[PDB]
Amino acid sequence: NGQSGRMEFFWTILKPNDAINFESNGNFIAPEYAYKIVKKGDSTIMKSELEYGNCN
Amino acid sequence: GLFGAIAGFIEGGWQGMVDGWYGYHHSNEQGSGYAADKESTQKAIDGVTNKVNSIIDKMNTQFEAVGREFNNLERRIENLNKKMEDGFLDVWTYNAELLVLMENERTLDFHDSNVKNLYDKVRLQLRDNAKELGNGCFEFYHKCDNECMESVRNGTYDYPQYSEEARLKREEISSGR
Ligand SMILES: *[C@@H]1O[C@H](CO)[C@@H](O[C@@H]2O[C@H](CO)[C@@H](O[C@H]3O[C@H](CO[C@H]4O[C@H](CO)[C@@H](O)[C@H](O)[C@@H]4O)[C@@H](O)[C@H](O[C@H]4O[C@H](CO)[C@@H](O)[C@H](O)[C@@H]4O)[C@@H]3O)[C@H](O)[C@H]2NC(C)=O)[C@H](O)[C@H]1NC(C)=O
Ligand SMILES: *[C@@H]1O[C@H](CO)[C@@H](O[C@@H]2O[C@H](CO)[C@@H](O[C@H]3O[C@H](CO)[C@@H](O)[C@H](O)[C@@H]3O)[C@H](O)[C@H]2NC(C)=O)[C@H](O)[C@H]1NC(C)=O
Repeated sequence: NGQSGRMEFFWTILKPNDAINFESNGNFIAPEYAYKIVKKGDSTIMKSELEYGNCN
Repeated sequence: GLFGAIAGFIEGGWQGMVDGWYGYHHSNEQGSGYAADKESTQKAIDGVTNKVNSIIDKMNTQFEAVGREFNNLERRIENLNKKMEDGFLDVWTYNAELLVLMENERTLDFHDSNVKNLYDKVRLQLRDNAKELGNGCFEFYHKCDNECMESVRNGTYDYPQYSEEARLKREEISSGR
Protein backbone atom coordinates (compact mmCIF):
# COMPACT_ATOMS: atom_id res chain seq x y z
CA ASN A 1 0.00 0.00 0.00
CA GLY A 2 2.78 2.38 -0.95
CA GLN A 3 4.48 2.11 2.40
CA SER A 4 7.85 0.53 3.09
CA GLY A 5 7.41 1.29 6.79
CA ARG A 6 5.58 -1.06 9.10
CA MET A 7 3.21 -0.61 12.01
CA GLU A 8 3.06 -3.19 14.79
CA PHE A 9 0.14 -3.27 17.17
CA PHE A 10 -0.05 -4.84 20.63
CA TRP A 11 -2.72 -5.38 23.27
CA THR A 12 -3.53 -6.43 26.82
CA ILE A 13 -6.53 -6.99 29.03
CA LEU A 14 -6.49 -4.49 31.83
CA LYS A 15 -8.32 -5.84 34.83
CA PRO A 16 -10.71 -3.68 36.87
CA ASN A 17 -8.85 -1.56 39.51
CA ASP A 18 -5.63 -2.00 37.69
CA ALA A 19 -3.64 0.49 35.66
CA ILE A 20 -1.61 0.60 32.45
CA ASN A 21 1.46 2.80 32.24
CA PHE A 22 3.00 4.00 28.98
CA GLU A 23 6.33 5.77 28.56
CA SER A 24 7.86 6.75 25.26
CA ASN A 25 10.38 8.69 23.51
CA GLY A 26 9.36 8.20 19.90
CA ASN A 27 7.57 6.01 17.34
CA PHE A 28 4.73 5.63 19.83
CA ILE A 29 1.23 5.16 18.41
CA ALA A 30 -0.89 5.95 21.45
CA PRO A 31 -4.33 4.66 22.47
CA GLU A 32 -7.40 6.89 22.12
CA TYR A 33 -10.29 4.46 22.37
CA ALA A 34 -10.36 1.13 24.16
CA TYR A 35 -12.98 -1.61 24.73
CA LYS A 36 -14.96 -2.49 27.88
CA ILE A 37 -15.84 -6.14 27.90
CA VAL A 38 -19.45 -5.63 28.75
CA LYS A 39 -20.79 -9.13 28.54
CA LYS A 40 -19.15 -12.48 27.90
CA GLY A 41 -20.69 -15.68 26.50
CA ASP A 42 -20.67 -18.22 23.63
CA SER A 43 -19.85 -16.85 20.22
CA THR A 44 -17.61 -17.68 17.30
CA ILE A 45 -15.98 -15.95 14.35
CA MET A 46 -17.53 -17.59 11.28
CA LYS A 47 -15.78 -17.43 7.92
CA SER A 48 -18.49 -16.83 5.34
CA GLU A 49 -18.86 -14.61 2.29
CA LEU A 50 -22.59 -14.16 2.83
CA GLU A 51 -24.51 -11.10 4.15
CA TYR A 52 -27.55 -10.69 6.45
CA GLY A 53 -30.76 -12.60 5.55
CA ASN A 54 -33.58 -11.18 7.79
CA CYS A 55 -34.40 -14.40 9.59
CA ASN A 56 -33.97 -16.34 12.81
CA GLY B 1 -34.75 -63.75 7.36
CA LEU B 2 -33.28 -65.17 10.55
CA PHE B 3 -36.47 -66.59 11.90
CA GLY B 4 -37.73 -67.64 8.54
CA ALA B 5 -41.20 -66.22 8.89
CA ILE B 6 -41.46 -62.93 7.10
CA ALA B 7 -40.76 -63.69 3.45
CA GLY B 8 -40.07 -67.29 4.47
CA PHE B 9 -42.69 -69.93 5.25
CA ILE B 10 -45.23 -67.12 5.17
CA GLU B 11 -44.48 -65.81 1.70
CA GLY B 12 -45.41 -62.13 1.26
CA GLY B 13 -47.57 -59.82 3.39
CA TRP B 14 -51.16 -58.54 3.28
CA GLN B 15 -51.80 -55.27 1.47
CA GLY B 16 -55.28 -55.25 2.99
CA MET B 17 -54.31 -55.21 6.67
CA VAL B 18 -53.85 -51.61 7.56
CA ASP B 19 -54.42 -51.34 11.33
CA GLY B 20 -51.25 -53.12 12.49
CA TRP B 21 -48.00 -54.82 11.58
CA TYR B 22 -49.06 -58.33 12.46
CA GLY B 23 -52.43 -60.01 12.61
CA TYR B 24 -54.88 -62.55 11.35
CA HIS B 25 -56.92 -63.50 8.36
CA HIS B 26 -59.79 -65.84 9.23
CA SER B 27 -62.20 -67.61 6.95
CA ASN B 28 -65.49 -69.41 7.67
CA GLU B 29 -69.08 -69.70 6.44
CA GLN B 30 -69.92 -66.20 7.74
CA GLY B 31 -67.18 -64.65 5.63
CA SER B 32 -63.58 -63.54 5.88
CA GLY B 33 -61.57 -60.56 7.09
CA TYR B 34 -58.38 -59.12 8.42
CA ALA B 35 -57.66 -58.21 12.03
CA ALA B 36 -54.53 -56.77 13.64
CA ASP B 37 -53.15 -58.28 16.85
CA LYS B 38 -53.12 -55.11 18.93
CA GLU B 39 -50.81 -56.35 21.65
CA SER B 40 -47.91 -57.56 19.44
CA THR B 41 -48.25 -54.49 17.20
CA GLN B 42 -48.09 -52.21 20.23
CA LYS B 43 -45.04 -54.03 21.64
CA ALA B 44 -43.36 -53.65 18.27
CA ILE B 45 -44.18 -49.94 18.18
CA ASP B 46 -42.99 -49.53 21.76
CA GLY B 47 -39.83 -51.46 20.87
CA VAL B 48 -38.89 -49.56 17.75
CA THR B 49 -39.77 -46.21 19.32
CA ASN B 50 -37.56 -46.73 22.38
CA LYS B 51 -34.83 -47.94 20.01
CA VAL B 52 -34.94 -44.82 17.88
CA ASN B 53 -34.99 -42.58 20.91
CA SER B 54 -32.08 -44.49 22.40
CA ILE B 55 -30.12 -43.96 19.20
CA ILE B 56 -30.90 -40.21 19.15
CA ASP B 57 -30.12 -39.85 22.86
CA LYS B 58 -26.69 -41.67 22.84
CA MET B 59 -25.62 -39.49 19.95
CA ASN B 60 -26.55 -36.40 22.00
CA THR B 61 -23.08 -35.53 23.24
CA GLN B 62 -20.59 -35.97 20.41
CA PHE B 63 -17.74 -33.92 19.04
CA GLU B 64 -18.51 -30.32 18.05
CA ALA B 65 -15.86 -28.58 15.98
CA VAL B 66 -14.73 -25.07 16.88
CA GLY B 67 -12.90 -22.61 14.76
CA ARG B 68 -9.43 -21.71 15.77
CA GLU B 69 -7.09 -19.58 13.69
CA PHE B 70 -3.27 -19.91 13.33
CA ASN B 71 -0.51 -17.81 11.75
CA ASN B 72 2.11 -18.66 9.09
CA LEU B 73 4.58 -20.16 11.58
CA GLU B 74 2.07 -22.28 13.44
CA ARG B 75 1.63 -24.68 10.60
CA ARG B 76 2.29 -27.64 12.80
CA ILE B 77 -0.41 -26.94 15.36
CA GLU B 78 -2.78 -25.83 12.63
CA ASN B 79 -2.39 -29.19 11.06
CA LEU B 80 -2.67 -31.01 14.36
CA ASN B 81 -5.86 -29.02 14.97
CA LYS B 82 -7.25 -29.94 11.61
CA LYS B 83 -6.47 -33.63 11.75
CA MET B 84 -7.74 -33.84 15.26
CA GLU B 85 -11.10 -32.25 14.39
CA ASP B 86 -11.34 -34.37 11.24
CA GLY B 87 -10.34 -37.33 13.33
CA PHE B 88 -13.42 -37.08 15.43
CA LEU B 89 -15.78 -36.38 12.51
CA ASP B 90 -14.64 -39.66 11.06
CA VAL B 91 -15.10 -41.61 14.25
CA TRP B 92 -18.61 -40.27 14.81
CA THR B 93 -19.55 -40.76 11.19
CA TYR B 94 -18.39 -44.34 11.49
CA ASN B 95 -20.31 -44.69 14.71
CA ALA B 96 -23.50 -43.31 13.19
CA GLU B 97 -23.44 -45.25 9.99
CA LEU B 98 -22.52 -48.58 11.55
CA LEU B 99 -25.14 -48.11 14.26
CA VAL B 100 -27.80 -47.61 11.62
CA LEU B 101 -26.73 -50.69 9.69
CA MET B 102 -26.53 -52.96 12.73
CA GLU B 103 -29.85 -51.80 14.18
CA ASN B 104 -31.62 -52.05 10.81
CA GLU B 105 -30.71 -55.74 10.81
CA ARG B 106 -31.94 -56.03 14.38
CA THR B 107 -35.16 -54.22 13.58
CA LEU B 108 -35.90 -56.37 10.51
CA ASP B 109 -35.06 -59.53 12.41
CA PHE B 110 -37.13 -58.24 15.33
CA HIS B 111 -40.24 -58.17 13.13
CA ASP B 112 -39.51 -61.61 11.72
CA SER B 113 -39.35 -62.76 15.35
CA ASN B 114 -42.65 -61.14 16.18
CA VAL B 115 -44.49 -62.90 13.42
CA LYS B 116 -43.02 -66.32 14.18
CA ASN B 117 -43.93 -65.92 17.84
CA LEU B 118 -47.50 -64.86 16.99
CA TYR B 119 -47.96 -67.90 14.69
CA ASP B 120 -46.52 -70.10 17.45
CA LYS B 121 -48.99 -68.57 19.97
CA VAL B 122 -51.80 -69.90 17.78
CA ARG B 123 -50.03 -73.18 17.02
CA LEU B 124 -49.59 -74.23 20.62
CA GLN B 125 -53.14 -73.27 21.42
CA LEU B 126 -54.86 -75.33 18.68
CA ARG B 127 -52.52 -78.37 18.57
CA ASP B 128 -54.33 -81.27 16.87
CA ASN B 129 -57.71 -79.51 16.88
CA ALA B 130 -56.41 -77.84 13.70
CA LYS B 131 -54.08 -78.82 10.85
CA GLU B 132 -50.85 -76.91 10.14
CA LEU B 133 -50.84 -76.22 6.43
CA GLY B 134 -47.32 -74.97 6.14
CA ASN B 135 -48.00 -71.54 4.70
CA GLY B 136 -48.93 -69.62 7.86
CA CYS B 137 -52.47 -70.90 8.03
CA PHE B 138 -54.39 -73.32 10.18
CA GLU B 139 -57.33 -75.35 8.96
CA PHE B 140 -59.67 -76.28 11.77
CA TYR B 141 -61.04 -79.80 12.18
CA HIS B 142 -64.14 -78.21 13.72
CA LYS B 143 -66.46 -75.31 13.01
CA CYS B 144 -65.05 -72.07 14.43
CA ASP B 145 -67.44 -69.07 14.14
CA ASN B 146 -66.75 -65.35 14.53
CA GLU B 147 -66.88 -65.55 18.32
CA CYS B 148 -64.53 -68.55 18.44
CA MET B 149 -62.12 -66.73 16.09
CA GLU B 150 -61.91 -63.80 18.51
CA SER B 151 -61.13 -66.21 21.39
CA VAL B 152 -58.06 -67.51 19.51
CA ARG B 153 -56.80 -64.04 18.61
CA ASN B 154 -56.82 -62.86 22.23
CA GLY B 155 -55.62 -65.94 24.12
CA THR B 156 -58.99 -67.27 25.19
CA TYR B 157 -59.35 -70.32 22.91
CA ASP B 158 -60.67 -73.27 24.95
CA TYR B 159 -59.01 -76.49 23.69
CA PRO B 160 -61.02 -79.05 25.77
CA GLN B 161 -64.32 -77.46 24.50
CA TYR B 162 -63.75 -78.30 20.85
CA SER B 163 -61.43 -81.31 21.34
CA GLU B 164 -64.34 -83.72 21.13
CA GLU B 165 -65.60 -82.37 17.78
CA ALA B 166 -62.11 -82.47 16.28
CA ARG B 167 -61.43 -86.18 17.00
CA LEU B 168 -64.77 -87.08 15.34
CA LYS B 169 -63.75 -85.23 12.14
CA ARG B 170 -60.27 -86.85 11.98
CA GLU B 171 -62.07 -90.21 11.95
CA GLU B 172 -64.08 -89.31 8.84
CA ILE B 173 -60.89 -87.97 7.18
CA SER B 174 -59.16 -91.34 7.93
CA SER B 175 -62.02 -93.20 6.10
CA GLY B 176 -61.02 -91.00 3.15
CA ARG B 177 -64.36 -89.09 2.67
C1 LIG C 1 -6.77 2.54 40.39
O1 LIG C 1 -7.73 3.39 41.04
C2 LIG C 1 -8.45 2.78 42.12
C3 LIG C 1 -9.45 3.80 42.62
O2 LIG C 1 -8.93 5.13 42.61
C4 LIG C 1 -7.48 2.32 43.20
O3 LIG C 1 -8.20 1.61 44.21
C5 LIG C 1 -7.66 2.00 45.48
O4 LIG C 1 -6.60 1.21 45.95
C6 LIG C 1 -5.88 1.86 47.01
C7 LIG C 1 -4.68 1.01 47.33
O5 LIG C 1 -3.64 1.20 46.38
C8 LIG C 1 -6.80 2.09 48.22
O6 LIG C 1 -6.09 2.94 49.12
C9 LIG C 1 -6.39 2.87 50.54
O7 LIG C 1 -7.02 1.70 51.02
C10 LIG C 1 -7.40 1.71 52.45
C11 LIG C 1 -8.59 2.63 52.68
O8 LIG C 1 -9.77 1.86 52.52
C12 LIG C 1 -10.76 2.63 51.83
O9 LIG C 1 -11.57 1.81 51.00
C13 LIG C 1 -12.32 0.79 51.72
C14 LIG C 1 -13.01 -0.10 50.70
O10 LIG C 1 -13.23 -1.37 51.32
C15 LIG C 1 -13.29 1.49 52.69
O11 LIG C 1 -13.99 0.49 53.41
C16 LIG C 1 -12.49 2.44 53.65
O12 LIG C 1 -13.36 3.13 54.56
C17 LIG C 1 -11.58 3.42 52.87
O13 LIG C 1 -12.44 4.40 52.27
C18 LIG C 1 -6.21 2.02 53.41
O14 LIG C 1 -5.62 0.79 53.86
C19 LIG C 1 -5.11 3.03 52.82
O15 LIG C 1 -5.14 4.32 53.50
C20 LIG C 1 -3.94 4.54 54.29
O16 LIG C 1 -2.70 4.11 53.68
C21 LIG C 1 -2.09 5.00 52.67
C22 LIG C 1 -0.73 4.40 52.26
O17 LIG C 1 -0.94 3.35 51.30
C23 LIG C 1 -2.02 6.47 53.21
O18 LIG C 1 -1.53 7.32 52.19
C24 LIG C 1 -3.43 6.93 53.70
O19 LIG C 1 -3.44 8.30 54.13
C25 LIG C 1 -3.91 6.01 54.80
O20 LIG C 1 -2.97 6.19 55.88
C26 LIG C 1 -5.04 3.15 51.24
O21 LIG C 1 -4.58 4.48 50.91
C27 LIG C 1 -8.11 2.76 47.81
O22 LIG C 1 -9.05 2.69 48.87
C28 LIG C 1 -8.71 2.11 46.56
N1 LIG C 1 -9.86 2.88 46.09
C29 LIG C 1 -11.12 2.47 46.24
C30 LIG C 1 -12.18 3.39 45.70
O23 LIG C 1 -11.40 1.40 46.77
C31 LIG C 1 -6.42 1.41 42.60
O24 LIG C 1 -5.44 1.06 43.58
C32 LIG C 1 -5.73 2.07 41.41
N2 LIG C 1 -4.78 1.14 40.81
C33 LIG C 1 -3.46 1.33 40.79
C34 LIG C 1 -2.66 0.23 40.14
O25 LIG C 1 -2.93 2.33 41.26
C1 LIG D 1 -61.49 -62.50 23.90
O1 LIG D 1 -62.56 -62.33 22.98
C2 LIG D 1 -63.64 -63.26 23.18
C3 LIG D 1 -64.65 -62.99 22.09
O2 LIG D 1 -65.35 -61.76 22.29
C4 LIG D 1 -64.23 -63.13 24.60
O3 LIG D 1 -65.08 -64.24 24.83
C5 LIG D 1 -66.48 -63.87 24.86
O4 LIG D 1 -66.95 -63.42 26.16
C6 LIG D 1 -68.32 -63.69 26.51
C7 LIG D 1 -68.35 -64.88 27.45
O5 LIG D 1 -69.11 -64.61 28.62
C8 LIG D 1 -69.28 -63.78 25.30
O6 LIG D 1 -69.69 -62.48 24.89
C9 LIG D 1 -71.13 -62.42 24.66
O7 LIG D 1 -71.44 -62.49 23.24
C10 LIG D 1 -72.87 -62.62 22.81
C11 LIG D 1 -73.25 -61.45 21.85
O8 LIG D 1 -74.22 -61.90 20.89
C12 LIG D 1 -73.81 -62.81 24.04
O9 LIG D 1 -75.12 -63.17 23.60
C13 LIG D 1 -73.23 -63.92 24.97
O10 LIG D 1 -74.18 -64.38 25.95
C14 LIG D 1 -71.92 -63.44 25.61
O11 LIG D 1 -72.25 -62.87 26.91
C15 LIG D 1 -68.74 -64.58 24.12
O12 LIG D 1 -69.57 -65.70 23.81
C16 LIG D 1 -67.32 -65.05 24.39
N1 LIG D 1 -66.75 -65.70 23.22
C17 LIG D 1 -66.05 -66.84 23.30
C18 LIG D 1 -65.55 -67.39 22.00
O13 LIG D 1 -65.84 -67.40 24.37
C19 LIG D 1 -63.15 -63.13 25.68
O14 LIG D 1 -63.71 -62.74 26.93
C20 LIG D 1 -61.98 -62.20 25.31
N2 LIG D 1 -60.91 -62.33 26.29
C21 LIG D 1 -60.78 -61.53 27.36
C22 LIG D 1 -59.61 -61.81 28.25
O15 LIG D 1 -61.58 -60.63 27.59
